[PDB]
Amino acid sequence: KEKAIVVFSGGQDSTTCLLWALKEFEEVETVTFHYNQRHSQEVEVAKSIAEKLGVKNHLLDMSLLNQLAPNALTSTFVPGRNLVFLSFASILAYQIGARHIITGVCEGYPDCRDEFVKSCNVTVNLAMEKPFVIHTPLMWLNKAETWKLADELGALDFVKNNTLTCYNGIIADGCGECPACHLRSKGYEEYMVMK
Ligand SMILES: [Mg+2]
Ligand SMILES: [Zn+2]
Repeated sequence: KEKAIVVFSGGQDSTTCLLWALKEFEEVETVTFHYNQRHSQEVEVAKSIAEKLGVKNHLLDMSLLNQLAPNALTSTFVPGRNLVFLSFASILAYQIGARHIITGVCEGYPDCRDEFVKSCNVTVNLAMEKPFVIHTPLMWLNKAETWKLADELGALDFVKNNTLTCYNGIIADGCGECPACHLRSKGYEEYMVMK
């Protein structure tokens, strides 16, 4: 029960993490990363969803990161972009006075794997002489288990209706086409059968 910063995006996962963090700590603030798009539906939904439950939100533009993109160095993939996110989130946690850094990451990409988040935690700590603790509450949970959690927090429906998962700005049960939707839906259904 101290101060916590949640890397928030408004998706099923970061939202569940926030709800989670809200019950674990006294103070909880959020951070949303955008690539120069205060107007994006994702950044907006997130700000909405944040309001809905107190918690200050901080926006951060990470478009400078795109300098490292292949095209800019003369493909749009930039490796270890999660290193930077957690790096920044921890610089922020420092200023804002939080010791805890919640994130929805969960092993795919090497910088989403559990050992990387651990090495990263050590690094930020040495970088700033602060006992920072990075929490990855969804690390060993699958989609259906992520719903299961939300539900154990009593926010199943909140999450179901407000978060943005679809790859087309369509809130909740988006297009019902894209991967995201299928994965989110199959997870939901899988959790319902294990009712
Ligand atoms: Mg998310
Ligand atoms: Zn979709």
